[PDB]
Amino acid sequence: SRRRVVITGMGMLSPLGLDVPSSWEGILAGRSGIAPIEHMDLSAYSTRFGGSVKGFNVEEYLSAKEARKLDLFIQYGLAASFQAVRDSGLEVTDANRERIGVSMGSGIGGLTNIENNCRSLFEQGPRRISPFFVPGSIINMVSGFLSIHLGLQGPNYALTTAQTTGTHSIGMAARNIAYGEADVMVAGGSEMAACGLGLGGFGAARALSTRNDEPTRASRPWDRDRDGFVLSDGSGALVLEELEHARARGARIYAELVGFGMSGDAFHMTAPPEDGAGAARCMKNALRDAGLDPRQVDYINAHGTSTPAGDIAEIAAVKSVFGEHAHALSMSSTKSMTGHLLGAAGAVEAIFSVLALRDQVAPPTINLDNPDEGCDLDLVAHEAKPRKIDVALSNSFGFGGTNGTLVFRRFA
Amino acid sequence: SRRRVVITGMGMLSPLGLDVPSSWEGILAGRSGIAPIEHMDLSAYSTRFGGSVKGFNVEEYLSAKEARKLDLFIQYGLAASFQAVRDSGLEVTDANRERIGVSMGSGIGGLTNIENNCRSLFEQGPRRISPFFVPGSIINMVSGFLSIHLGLQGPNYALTTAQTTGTHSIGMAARNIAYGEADVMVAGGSEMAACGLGLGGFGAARALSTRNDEPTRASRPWDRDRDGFVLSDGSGALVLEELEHARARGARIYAELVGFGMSGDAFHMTAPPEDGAGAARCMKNALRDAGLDPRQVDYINAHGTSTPAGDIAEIAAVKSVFGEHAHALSMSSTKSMTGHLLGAAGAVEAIFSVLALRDQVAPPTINLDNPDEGCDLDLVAHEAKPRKIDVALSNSFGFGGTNGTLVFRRFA
Ligand SMILES: COCC(=O)Nc1ccccc1
Ligand SMILES: COCC(=O)Nc1ccccc1
Repeated sequence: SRRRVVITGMGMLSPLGLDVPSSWEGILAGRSGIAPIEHMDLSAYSTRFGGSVKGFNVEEYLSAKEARKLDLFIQYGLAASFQAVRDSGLEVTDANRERIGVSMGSGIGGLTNIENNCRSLFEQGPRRISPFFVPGSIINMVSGFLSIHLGLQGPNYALTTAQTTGTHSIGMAARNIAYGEADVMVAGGSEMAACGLGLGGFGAARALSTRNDEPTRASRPWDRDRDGFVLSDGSGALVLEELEHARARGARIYAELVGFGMSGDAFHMTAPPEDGAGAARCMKNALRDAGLDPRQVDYINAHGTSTPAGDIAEIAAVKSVFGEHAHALSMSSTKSMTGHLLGAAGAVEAIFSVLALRDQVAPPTINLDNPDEGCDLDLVAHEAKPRKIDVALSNSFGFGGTNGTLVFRRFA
Repeated sequence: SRRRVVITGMGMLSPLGLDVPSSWEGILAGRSGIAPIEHMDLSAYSTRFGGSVKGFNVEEYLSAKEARKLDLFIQYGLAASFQAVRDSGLEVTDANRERIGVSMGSGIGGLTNIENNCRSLFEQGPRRISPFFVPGSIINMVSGFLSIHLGLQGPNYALTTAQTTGTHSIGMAARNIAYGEADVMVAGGSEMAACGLGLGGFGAARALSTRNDEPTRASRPWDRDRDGFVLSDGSGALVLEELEHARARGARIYAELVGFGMSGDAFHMTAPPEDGAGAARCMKNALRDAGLDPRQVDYINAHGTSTPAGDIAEIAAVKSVFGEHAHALSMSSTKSMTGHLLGAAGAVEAIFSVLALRDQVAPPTINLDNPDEGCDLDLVAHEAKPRKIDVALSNSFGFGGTNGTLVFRRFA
């Protein structure tokens, strides 16, 4: 047997805003957070735009001294974690601190501060490198720093499963609570890969939209004119909590995390299989974990990256899993608005899945002007769609063919 | 309900050998794998030596054409995983590939790859960045490439918890099996942070021994003259397996994995607390998990990194957990010989811990000439000690106050 897991706190930085309510307001209004990148010369790059976090003030969270030590991806993670802990109302004590852990991940982590330290290293050699360089750059430091600032003494770790990180972090945090290893986890991921190596690195694989003339139109999942994903920055954090623990302290509960699914495609390094066999197993695995028949799913937050091979794989996967129900469920890609936050994607997208339940509204897929061949599902093109949502899936399909699925349900 | 987990295979690259038996011969013979570094110019660096993998032949495992595209940390992880899977004698099939997962972790991952592409970006421009840069450098592609080559469709992920990564990777892989998400997991870690950024970053923090004139005497855990850790390279992989599934196929079983603990110090970003309180909480968690009397523990493979603060803290954690029994058990740091494989440290040390069980011998702590104030336990100074070992415990501690404990016992 098993303990039930509920969402009691949520926090976020996105290209749409500096917290959940402002980001969600963007999602439902079909607003784009995509813009040419400022403060960085991208002249020599085939992509010149993305989702940046706009107007971020780290000193709302940290002294300027402790922020100088930390890559932007750590800052962003800590912001979402702090938002989420505050949102939860949870009081940490000597009595419960050993039962409260953190699992915040990143796809690449401290790329920006690595890039800035290479400069120092080749020009001037090793003596300029900062003392805080290693601890200020490694992925596990969001979990490290948050545990120290808050006195969290419970399972302390970080996933890095590329674009699946946020989904795997939340999912395996849930498992820690379900199986009695913790009563509370702060879980999700953060990403800031908007640096020469990120844009350059993805640019070299021609994985990125090159639609420099219309950055708001670049992210157009399931549309025949899409030409790869948009690179976006930010963070999601949820406070996961055991149900009796949450009820006892009178917490506001958003939704129940009822299921977690993992799988491997075991196919290709970057490209899913045409038929989404992997994503289909992962989804089947998640619904079984939740004890739910596929018919009961109402909303799917797709991966929906706006890559040609990835979007079509997800359609195949859903038709396969849901058969006669695949047209009844609504499925949108919020990346149409936010772009791809990589290891943070599944975190912000689990929050969007939780709010979709709170507000009975399916977020739009904007720019879905001309569906491709076989993209005839309910993809919620252009505008939000109010509707019944008892169960919501969030999907993440990553490099290595690492799949993750979270199943949320209305709580009462 | 919770299923039992055994070790059916192991693999390794270490500074002492290109497999497990060749590494173990060096461990038992009290042999150092620390030497001046050859592959680069370290004259501008405060540390010019480490534990390199010597004579690694990647064409023993992969085509040169694929090897070229992958960072040494991925090559090291795949070689270790390949040895482990071959040693398990497991046959991957359509009947079982869905139940066979992989969790192989790293601290920093493709830092060499990141440094070279950094060199390409600044000296030439973004257009010179490898198309293979991202899939070839990110931490989760040991799990991804392994799954692609062997057809492993099970849970597919990677931890990055700095110097704890290997212990964490293995423990959580055993949770996957314990709770029935998988029947087999390939778990452990790989590290190749021996480049300008790694040696420089850790130098910047003054974390590294500077004993360039006697590199084999540098790593001296608990010795009064220790001046920091020795940076080393390699990989550890184990096949983790549900017990009945092991019995069902007549698998050779090296030992059983009975216990796993985690905790946060919640103390400092890089310094362990002087009393070892977080380490203590972790080992108690692990022992309760294993259903053990602390006095059953015969051998501890210590973190034993050869830093002033970390070493003293381990004694304090062990004396606090084990009381008067702390004097009867043998504790040793094989890092005295291998150096600190960082993210791979827990994986190779989990293997040493298992081989301590098979051969009934505690590996020595070499260079322990003058034990420090309070380091008055059986630290197996100088020479291997053949002795009764029914239970072995492996510790790892990391930046972020992140702790991991693995408990192995003999299986009949
Ligand atoms: C070395 O590659 C650069 C990069 O941005 N990598 C990544 C970032 C997030 C998710 C997956 C991969
Ligand atoms: C920028 O960091 C360089 C590095 O090697 N970091 C690390 C490697 C292994 C474990 C923990 C940290």
